[PDB]
Amino acid sequence: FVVKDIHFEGLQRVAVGAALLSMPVRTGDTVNDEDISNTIRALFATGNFEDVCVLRDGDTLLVQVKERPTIASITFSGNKSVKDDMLKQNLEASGVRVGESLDRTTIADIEKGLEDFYYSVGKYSASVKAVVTPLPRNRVDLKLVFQEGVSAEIQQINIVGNHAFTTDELISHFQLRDEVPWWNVVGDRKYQKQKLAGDLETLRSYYLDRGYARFNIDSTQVSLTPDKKGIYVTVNITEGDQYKLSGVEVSGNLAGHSAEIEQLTKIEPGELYNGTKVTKMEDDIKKLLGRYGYAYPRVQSMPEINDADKTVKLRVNVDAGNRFYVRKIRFEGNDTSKDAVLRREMRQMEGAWLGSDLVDQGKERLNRLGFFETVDTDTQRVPGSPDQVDVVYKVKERNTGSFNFGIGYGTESGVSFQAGVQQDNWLGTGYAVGINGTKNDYQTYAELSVTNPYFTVDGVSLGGRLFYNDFQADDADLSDYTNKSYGTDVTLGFPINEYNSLRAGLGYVHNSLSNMQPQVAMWRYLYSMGEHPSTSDQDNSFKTDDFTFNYGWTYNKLDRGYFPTDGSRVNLTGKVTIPGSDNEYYKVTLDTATYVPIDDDHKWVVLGRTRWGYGDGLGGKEMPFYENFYAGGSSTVRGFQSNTIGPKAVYFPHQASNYDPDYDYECATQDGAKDLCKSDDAVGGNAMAVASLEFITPTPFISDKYANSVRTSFFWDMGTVWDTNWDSSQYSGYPDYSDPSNIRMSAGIALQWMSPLGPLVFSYAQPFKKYDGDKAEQFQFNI
Amino acid sequence: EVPDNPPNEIYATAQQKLQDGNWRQAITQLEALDNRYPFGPYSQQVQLDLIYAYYKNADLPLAQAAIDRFIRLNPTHPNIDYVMYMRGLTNMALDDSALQGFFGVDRSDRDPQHARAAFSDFSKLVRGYPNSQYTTDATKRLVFLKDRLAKYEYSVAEYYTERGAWVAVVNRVEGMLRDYPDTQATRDALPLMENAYRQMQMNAQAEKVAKIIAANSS
Amino acid sequence: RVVYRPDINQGNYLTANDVSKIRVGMTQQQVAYALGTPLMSDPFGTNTWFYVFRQQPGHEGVTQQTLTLTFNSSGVLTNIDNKPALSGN
Amino acid sequence: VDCVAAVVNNGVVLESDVDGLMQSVKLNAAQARQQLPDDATLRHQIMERLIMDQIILQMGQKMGVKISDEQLDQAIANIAKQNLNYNTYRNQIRKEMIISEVRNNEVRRRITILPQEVESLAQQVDRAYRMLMNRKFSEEAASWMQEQRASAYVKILS
Amino acid sequence: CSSDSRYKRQVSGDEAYLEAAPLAELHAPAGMILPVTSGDYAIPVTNGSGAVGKALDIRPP
Amino acid sequence: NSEEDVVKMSPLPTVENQFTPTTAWSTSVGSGIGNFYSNLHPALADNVVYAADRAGLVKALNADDGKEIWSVSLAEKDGWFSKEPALLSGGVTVSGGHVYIGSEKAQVYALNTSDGTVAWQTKVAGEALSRPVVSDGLVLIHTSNGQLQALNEADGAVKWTVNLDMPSLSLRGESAPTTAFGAAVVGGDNGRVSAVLMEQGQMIWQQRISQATGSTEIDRLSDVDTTPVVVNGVVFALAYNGNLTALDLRSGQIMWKRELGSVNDFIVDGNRIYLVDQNDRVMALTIDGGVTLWTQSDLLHRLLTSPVLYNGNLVVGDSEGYLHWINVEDGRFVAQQKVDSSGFQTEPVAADGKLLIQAKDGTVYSITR
Repeated sequence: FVVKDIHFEGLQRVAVGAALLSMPVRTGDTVNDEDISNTIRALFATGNFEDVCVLRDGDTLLVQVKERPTIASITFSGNKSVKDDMLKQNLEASGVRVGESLDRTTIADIEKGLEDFYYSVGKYSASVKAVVTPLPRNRVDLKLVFQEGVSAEIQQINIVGNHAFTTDELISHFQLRDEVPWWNVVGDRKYQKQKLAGDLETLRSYYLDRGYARFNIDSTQVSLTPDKKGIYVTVNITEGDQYKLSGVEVSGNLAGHSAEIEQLTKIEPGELYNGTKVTKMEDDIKKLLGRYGYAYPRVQSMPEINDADKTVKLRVNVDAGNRFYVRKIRFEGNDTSKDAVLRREMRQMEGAWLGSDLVDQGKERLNRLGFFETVDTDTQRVPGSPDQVDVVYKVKERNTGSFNFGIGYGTESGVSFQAGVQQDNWLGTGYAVGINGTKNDYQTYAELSVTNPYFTVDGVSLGGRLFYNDFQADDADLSDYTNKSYGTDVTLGFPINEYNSLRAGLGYVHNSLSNMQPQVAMWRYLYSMGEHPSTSDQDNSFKTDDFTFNYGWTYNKLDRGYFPTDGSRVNLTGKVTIPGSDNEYYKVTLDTATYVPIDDDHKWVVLGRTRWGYGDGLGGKEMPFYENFYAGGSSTVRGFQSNTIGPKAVYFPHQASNYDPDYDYECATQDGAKDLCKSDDAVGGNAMAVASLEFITPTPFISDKYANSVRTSFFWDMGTVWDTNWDSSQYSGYPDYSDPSNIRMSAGIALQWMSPLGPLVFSYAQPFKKYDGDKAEQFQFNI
Repeated sequence: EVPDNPPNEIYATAQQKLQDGNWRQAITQLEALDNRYPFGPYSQQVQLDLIYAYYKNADLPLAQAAIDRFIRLNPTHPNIDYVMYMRGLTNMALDDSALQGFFGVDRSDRDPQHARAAFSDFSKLVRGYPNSQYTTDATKRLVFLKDRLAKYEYSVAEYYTERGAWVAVVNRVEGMLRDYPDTQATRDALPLMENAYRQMQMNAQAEKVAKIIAANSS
Repeated sequence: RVVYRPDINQGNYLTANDVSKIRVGMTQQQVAYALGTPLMSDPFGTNTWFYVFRQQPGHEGVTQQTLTLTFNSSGVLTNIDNKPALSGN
Repeated sequence: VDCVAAVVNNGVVLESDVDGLMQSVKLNAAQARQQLPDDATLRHQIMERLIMDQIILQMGQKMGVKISDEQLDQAIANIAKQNLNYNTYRNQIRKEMIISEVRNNEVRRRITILPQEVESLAQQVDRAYRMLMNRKFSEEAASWMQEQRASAYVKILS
Repeated sequence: CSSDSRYKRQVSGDEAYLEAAPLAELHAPAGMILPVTSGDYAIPVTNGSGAVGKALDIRPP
Repeated sequence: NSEEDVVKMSPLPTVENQFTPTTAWSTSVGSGIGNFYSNLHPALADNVVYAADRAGLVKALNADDGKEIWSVSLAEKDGWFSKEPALLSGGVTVSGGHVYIGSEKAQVYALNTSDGTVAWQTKVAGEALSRPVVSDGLVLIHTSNGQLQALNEADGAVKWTVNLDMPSLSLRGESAPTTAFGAAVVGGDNGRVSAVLMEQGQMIWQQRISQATGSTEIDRLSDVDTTPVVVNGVVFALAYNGNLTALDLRSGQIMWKRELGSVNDFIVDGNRIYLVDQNDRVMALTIDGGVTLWTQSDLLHRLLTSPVLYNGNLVVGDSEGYLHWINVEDGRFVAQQKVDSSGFQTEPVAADGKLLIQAKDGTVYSITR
């Protein structure tokens, strides 16, 4: 009949007129009394409703609506192998997430999906149950209950159908494990469905590259024990027969470079048909075509076989394409470091033909810089002209500023501290700046350095360094070992090729030291300088000004800039005094770090570190003692202490030397002073040699999301320091420090983590081969 | 984490905290009210309050997500222009985020993706609702954004001139003329293109650029 | 000198065999098929196509090959200029 | 007045259809000495029928299998020589034909006749082949219906 | 030390964009066409009659 | 490690020993079945026992003494190693003057009983995991690929290779066929019982019984891996996931089905079918209509073996080693007997007024009153 109005009881998801957008009644016509059914069908088919009830008890249309509830919270429990992070993404992908409506179809879909995943991994006695608890004001809560029963243990892998290879040899290389060694915990026996396909492909390639061509896998089964405990994987093969490569021929729209393709395609006659060799040939053809510009070549290799004479004649069809050009190079993610410090690392120049190798090499150079965590390349073709393409680099800038605060000693010295900051990427400008200063009742020290890697746009890098160390024994400047030292350094370096650098520079430093303790090495140095001071009284003064010309070489082919995973680095630094300086000496230092990977994933890495060092004087003038090397602590032989490896000073009889307070300053003073006495104070020699071997392994309590920020290493470490000059007479009753065979050694574990304060290393070190005056330490924390 | 209370008082305490400004505490109350009362009488007000609180809390990703959520369910509303304005403000404020203001470093050649993402927003705003009360600020920020993008392209062109890749210089400056013609950066950049032609022995192509620079010297 | 200078390439490269294919008469599309989209083109007035093939070996003579094509305002070639450059500097 | 009888998959089942079918199919055979059960159980009988008719109907749209109007015209011409509102009758027939057709589409595809039991039936009793096809159709259709009833959402609203 | 100016109804960014130079379009030199008539980044001519900078009281109204 | 959360309920029955059973003898054929699922079991022939293991060892034994007669090792002499395991997995079947043994490396051996020599050793496509069935001068093997192959009894001579289907999650242990009136009835890993004319190798009828209308078809395997048994013109069958069926032998018409199904081995007395569910519920049914006469569900997840009707008692093993004796009517734990801690998962067999069982390690036992 006639309807006056339309009234509803659904108020949340239904709009004002969006409801009426579907009904045909229009409140302005007589009702057929049957089309109401069609109206309800359409309304519920809109998908925004759950129950619809039309009433015309009076003279109007009342549509009782039961809107679908809006999910308000997500609870799930009993799951072990499916973590929340992936489950949330899986639920969100299928269009269910908190805040939107619920559809009963998606519930069944999610149950099926999760049960499918468990059947894939192996929890065959598993079933997720999703139940919705109603909540007032028409809401629901979704609950998931997981019966993760148990993974079935794969029992045996059978390769019946082989007649040239033993089963064990074949099943050794499979990613799945037949039997785990008894006395090992190397692996497991879970059946991952993807690993099955991986191993089937592995077997196919294995027979395919030892010669057998007419080889194929008939059928693979996955039996199951009638208890859902064991899985018996079976593979059937057609062994086939061996073959030889009769001759490989190339054809197609090959570009003008046919000579190099022919040279690549040459193979010594008589070889066995190898599939991986064919893939290698195709890949290198693609690379050689890419280097000239054809970045998208179609290469198809067909092994036409003659099964009557053990012969295959591979046909290689090549279609190069067009010489692509890069239209523009864009950078994304460099939110701090300005655009220049990316565009200057490139080797694929803008507005040129696409050199498919130059892009990858530029990506390598960007990665090596040391201040990008993840750098990824993406060559995407522009949707217009046939041959244009944009190379887009996506970077994620990482922290690159190292901080260092702390205290000189626990006793209340007073406003005495140590500070530090080193920025590799100061405000992203590219400059490397570093400043630190420690003031203490023992010493006062302050240094600064600024380096610009690209003073001009070729690589010519310019740097300067200043320092001030007039510590004068801040405890007291009277009758104390006083040393005011300072100088300046300026260097610049240029590259020779893509993996080298040479630096040269100048500097001058002067040292004024007064009231020195008497001991053998220092007095030898003073005798060399042309000084003949006394021993018991300590009032001598020495001022020396040195003008040093210094040089260095740097080879850096390293896959990453922050605990890398592959490559090599060598760093040589030397200095020579120029004529006219007070001291005539020369010093040479060499550093080397080599990272070799053993696994495709680049997670287990062998690290070989080594350092060598030799310094001496020229023209009968000894090398100054204050330039002596050291060892120990971190960054060297780790496990003893910083600067405690090598010679120990032998004090002359010290007595009545200016002021000697009682119960302090007891270096060698004694009323019954006998003779020279051995001590434990380290002075450093002029021959340095340290080596270290590290096994780098993943940390066993971390996910991949944080895997690149923590590194764990097991190190065996060795090192030794000794003096090139010696006295048989003055060291008759004391160990001969000139002998370089007294090698200190240690081993231990190291933890490395990159914190917002900078990189941190925690190490636990056990020494093995020690000597006197080591005071070895087991824990070492450093920044 | 909130006591169960009738709607009026929980909204009142949320607004009181917002008057105070403790956004870390106001967002909790707003989220609780919205989650408990999804499609109530005044869910729109809760959504807009979430936008304001998220923005002033420097919580840019969630503010962006809430803007992009609300832009759909209410395509027409007397405050949709406000939502677009805050979308643009979110993008642009997200761009200029670092310490470099303290030290005074001209952020011009950093990533421009945020700048363009904001320009699209403010263009939509000034094109759709030209009589609103936010339009003049949008216009000024549009001028600033165009100047900034032109400066970025100019920086790339200048580096390529220094490096020696001339064709890059020519293409970049031609693009700057094509897209950002009325700014001051492209006026600064014309001499680079003139030199790029001259160094390639293209007198018949550098003469015209010399004429243009001469004409617009003023 | 001594400072390492990476190899620099600055435009589309055209081989003499492909150059011989182009003569007066063909439309734009056939030229694009022959040589590819020109990397540099004129924005001012007459639509002229520049093909500049320029190379810097690095501490060696910069080499340049210029091909200037003038297309009349209908879509067909009018004249060409195949300059080996190497003039003056 | 109007209410929803049941929900299926994405479609719906109306009170109107079950209410009409409850009596509209039982009155004709009452004169043929038919003793139907009580209303309640027969209602669930019709419920089980209708819930499946729907599933088949949405299945036909899932696949995208249609029937031309000409087949309807020829079939109603057949009905003219064989034996609501006119358009309602035609809308009923349009879906009824596809609901019936999906059964014969699936069964013939999943049936398997080996030419061996035909000889056994011929020796026991061209009629044998027809008997075999009828039996195999019946069994496979029952199995298919049973498995389809399992993989579709359903609820009871009474 | 202290927060922004009342940190309410005040934009989080600075007011440094108001110093932006006004836009002056290039004019066409003698007998030669410019490519400038190819833009996409157009600024529709909008009047004043509104607040600016720190005076734009942002509030969910 | 932390994920081992299995759901199961394995209780031990009430101690009720109404009579004492005792062990006649043992042999210790050696490490045999072990952890691997298989179908090895001895068989009787003229007061002799023939036993085997997975190492290739084959032994002959006498009754009441266990005194060894002959024994050979079938190590892979033909190969590179001459010591590779032969992987005997087929059940031991004695017939006439031969003992047929299957292998998982696609080999079938026919040993020559007392002498111990090999009559012939042939290769059949795919793994052979079934009981070799002897019939009418032929051997039937159900390889684990769906290929039912028939061999000449005298020597090899593959006659026909009937093809079946193989869904890719079938549970292990393919069924061995039953021969009657020139027809071999064989189950397949796809849920369908098929009859093959056993004179050329031509199919007669292939009928489906496994109605696994499960929500998750991926795990509703629904294969048949029990030997169908024939009484008069009606043959019975059991899918893994349900639908016990009694169906006509002449055609593919189902006489009647029962929803319990879900079995891997069963026995028929000619009037009362006894069987074991997946859940180790031992029950009996009437052949006439399938009325569940009686049930016993005290056990659950004990992983039983096939029942054996010996002296009116249904004897059955379990995983922990106990042998359980069930009354012929209504069920009752008439006697328990612990005879080995090694374990049971093969099939006990009894005939000729005896009883024989094989554990996973201790191998042959004879269980007697």
